[PDB]
Amino acid sequence: SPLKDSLRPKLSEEQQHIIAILLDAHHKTYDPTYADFRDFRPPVRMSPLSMLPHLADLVSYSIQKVIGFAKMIPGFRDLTSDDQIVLLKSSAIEVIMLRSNQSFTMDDMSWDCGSQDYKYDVTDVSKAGHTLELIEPLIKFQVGLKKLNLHEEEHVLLMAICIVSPDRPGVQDAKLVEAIQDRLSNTLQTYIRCRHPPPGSHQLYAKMIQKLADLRSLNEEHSKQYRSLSFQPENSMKLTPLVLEVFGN
Amino acid sequence: KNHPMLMNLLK
Ligand SMILES: C=C1[C@H](O)CC(=C/C=C2\CCC[C@]3(C)[C@@H]([C@H](C)CCCC(O)(Cc4ccccc4)Cc4ccccc4)CC[C@@H]23)C[C@H]1O
Repeated sequence: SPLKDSLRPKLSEEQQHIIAILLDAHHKTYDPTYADFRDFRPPVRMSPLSMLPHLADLVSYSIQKVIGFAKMIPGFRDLTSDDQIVLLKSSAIEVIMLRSNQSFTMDDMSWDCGSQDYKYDVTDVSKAGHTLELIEPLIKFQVGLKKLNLHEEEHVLLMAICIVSPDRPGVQDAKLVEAIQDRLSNTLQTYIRCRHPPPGSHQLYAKMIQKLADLRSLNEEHSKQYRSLSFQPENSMKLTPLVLEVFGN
Repeated sequence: KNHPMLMNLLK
């Protein structure tokens, strides 16, 4: 019956368009050759914070790319300048964690950016402590994300949904941010139903939103590390102007 | 919120 068919709606042309746009936006903002990494302060392994200049540069570059992606998300530009800023301040670290899954490798459980010097493992990232609260769960998070085996379309939708979250602290037009997110969420749900076969599809939407919950917790845990570190002005000195502006001083 | 750099990257 037409009545039953309307209940299971295929992906609209507008939904396919949203996906096209987010994929193009990602491809513009994520270089899988990591060529720009050569311009960062060098990684030093040999204080136990010797990697901080390099990882500061890596994060600061990655904030810049996240901003470029965010700007392309449909509807983002209709927000006020203020909500744009608060959404990006709040999400940046989570989108960086999420986008990092593309360099993460199960083989040695590290982020592999194409060089041994630009390969980052548990020993490098654990140097500033918070191993139980932040580092181990971040690695767990990277493993869980690989296990989901997302289509690139799901990956770009999840970054966008992450950014446009109405419950972020300081948001003014919560209704508008919710409406933009719902359009994205509904694209994702229909995408999964239409294009993601079982058994990988099973509960895939719910599992993806659970990854957004886990990211809120990682965000909190990193914020605690950041406040501890940055409280020593000699650490904050090794950071970048964009990191200070976006994450606070 | 005074974020000239973020604001500049946004525009
Ligand atoms: C382009 C890409 C590629 O996929 C590579 C990529 C990797 C991302 C990674 C892999 C490396 C580790 C990252 C950066 C995680 C943490 C932020 C690491 C914690 C940094 C740490 O908080 C210091 C820091 C604070 C603020 C900004 C930048 C760094 C503490 C620390 C200090 C010295 C040594 C170790 C730790 C969060 C996300 C992690 C990001 C992505 O955007």
